[PDB]
Amino acid sequence: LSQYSPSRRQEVFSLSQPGGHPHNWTAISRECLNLLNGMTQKLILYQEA
Amino acid sequence: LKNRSSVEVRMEFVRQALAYLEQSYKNYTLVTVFGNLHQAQLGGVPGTY
Amino acid sequence: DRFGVVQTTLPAILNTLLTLQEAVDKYFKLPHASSKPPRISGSLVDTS
Amino acid sequence: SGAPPVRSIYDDISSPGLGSTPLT
Amino acid sequence: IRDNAAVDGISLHLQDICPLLYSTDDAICSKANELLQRSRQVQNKTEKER
Amino acid sequence: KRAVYCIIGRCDVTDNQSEVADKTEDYLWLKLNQVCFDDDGTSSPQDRLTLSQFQKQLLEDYGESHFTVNQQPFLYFQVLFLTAQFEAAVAFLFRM
Amino acid sequence: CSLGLFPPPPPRGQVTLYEHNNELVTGSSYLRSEDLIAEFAQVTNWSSCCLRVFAWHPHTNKFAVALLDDSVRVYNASSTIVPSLKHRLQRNVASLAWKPLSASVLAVACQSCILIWTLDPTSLSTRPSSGCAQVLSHPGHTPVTSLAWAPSGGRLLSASPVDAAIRVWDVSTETCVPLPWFRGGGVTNLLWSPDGSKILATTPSAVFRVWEAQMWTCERWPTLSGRCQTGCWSPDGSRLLFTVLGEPLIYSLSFPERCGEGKGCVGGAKSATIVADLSETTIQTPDGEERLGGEAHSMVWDPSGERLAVLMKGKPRVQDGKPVILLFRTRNSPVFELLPCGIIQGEPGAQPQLITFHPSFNKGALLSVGWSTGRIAHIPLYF
Repeated sequence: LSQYSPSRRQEVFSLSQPGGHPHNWTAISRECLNLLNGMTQKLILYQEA
Repeated sequence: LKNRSSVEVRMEFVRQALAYLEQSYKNYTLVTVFGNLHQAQLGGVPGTY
Repeated sequence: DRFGVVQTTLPAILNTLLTLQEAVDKYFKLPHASSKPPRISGSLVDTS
Repeated sequence: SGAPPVRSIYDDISSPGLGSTPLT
Repeated sequence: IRDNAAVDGISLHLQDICPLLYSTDDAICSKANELLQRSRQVQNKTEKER
Repeated sequence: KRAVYCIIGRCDVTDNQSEVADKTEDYLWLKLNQVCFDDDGTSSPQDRLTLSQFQKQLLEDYGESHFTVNQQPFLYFQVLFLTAQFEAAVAFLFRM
Repeated sequence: CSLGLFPPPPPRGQVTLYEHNNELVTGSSYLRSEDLIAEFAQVTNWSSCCLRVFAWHPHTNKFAVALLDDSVRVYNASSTIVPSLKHRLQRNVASLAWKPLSASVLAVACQSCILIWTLDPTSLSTRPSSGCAQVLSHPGHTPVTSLAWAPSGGRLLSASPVDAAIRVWDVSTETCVPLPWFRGGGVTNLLWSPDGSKILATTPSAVFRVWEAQMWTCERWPTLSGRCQTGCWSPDGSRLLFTVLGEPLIYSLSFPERCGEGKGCVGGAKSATIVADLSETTIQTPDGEERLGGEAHSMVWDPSGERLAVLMKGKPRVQDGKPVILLFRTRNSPVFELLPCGIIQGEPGAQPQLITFHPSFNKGALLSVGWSTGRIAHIPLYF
């Protein structure tokens, strides 16, 4: 979706009414960052080991 | 006396005094906005603007 | 992004990508961490 | 006119009240 | 008052459109009420008493 | 629109911008951005605040009886220390 | 547009130096596998030219040059040191392609393999080791004629006129994915659109095939008289220009955007349009009649979409059959236009062997021309 559909990127950047918060982006980014930091720690613990 | 008379060190004292006074006003503007959030309408975007 | 929403997260994104690139380029200096495994082309089972 | 004011920025925060015993 | 614009600008516009009339004490009562209904949501004690 | 120009162009040291600057930190911040250290003789002296002029202006041309020292002592210490008058700021803070 | 709307070629002995104010300013100077490469190479005389391929790096002032000795050389504006790439499998080089989103990776098409060279961008040694050269090959995909990286840097394509399947390569997992179709010929050239959503594939036959980079679907174009010889995408990927061997015609084919869900179909308009004619005209010059017209052997568009360069080849009745560079000014919105700009000309006795634009030139455009003298020129177009 991030390469091949602009409308589905606009679904990710949208602010959720009523409270104006970017819940779609702040969910997707947060879990991608959880996985990337999980791999950073998985590499550190193997270099220590 | 030569360090306190330096142009460079007297620029540094004023560069730090301005940084202190600017972060002081940043603390005061943060407290003013976080007390009055219903007027302030801060939303969900971080940054001094 | 008509709302700047992604820009608010850009510093944290660049930090996690650069600290991950550090972890990968600390790791790839280890013995055997640079050698490619020998492959058979056209197997029905994959080795990706 | 050219002379300074004599006040801090925190004067808007230090308004009169109980100062003490912070509950809830 | 609900959607949280400041009433002061519309209270003044209601006076230019009047050559001289009553349209003043309702606007003062409206500002007195705006501040009172905002005081109910305000959590800084200093600000609420202000 | 005055104050932002008085800062960026170091001009009208004779104006305090007091329709924006109500307070001693904003007076310090305004005048500290207006400071020069540099003997550029293309500058007219009526725009020309040096740190040395501002140091004297607080310590001698306004003084402890302008800043109400017994009621706001830390504000006069803040005025002297943010103008790097550290020796006078210690001599003051050691009297109380 | 037509050749009867161009300004005259510059007087016999002048060279075109640059474009400025829309005018071209001049001055006094600045088969076997091998015959099958010569049939489908981008160079107008690949079998006798000193220079077999040129390629810019997609972001930096670095370029790669394949030579008649099957060296590839690399040049950089910030290095007097020029690396000399020569592997034991490096023979009859047909194409070069730099990887986008990388400082340091070059693909090379050879008679027996693809070579992926890794080049240390700070430490450009005069002759890098044969370990810095990853070898890719598949039985039957030989010779390789053309190479095309995806704009996103994660995929490489390769063409061979012998092989009825485009080979997609992941250079990092070292996988090979043939895209087999059901007859027609093998593959001659390959061109991605800049969005990375579409791919043109040409054949030895009077048929081309456009492909989709999402669902890997195929859309067929069979009402041609001759082979599709060359083509170029617009910077938005919404238009494809192409030319047909035996026809003096520049065609255009449009692709509207996917304002709709639920199907992989490549999505072109039901036909092409004709936008420029290259028929056998006269133009009057101070040096007499000059005669112009022929077949478009190469076409290259600028990154900005405002300049199209066309390498025409004359027929053996028109300027002895010499190749000529036409410059068009382009517009892509609201209408597609080809306006003339002029005729690009070199050293007296040189012939244009190759053309290409620079991908990151912050002053209008910059046209690289490879000449039969073995010289490279770089002609800026200021706009």
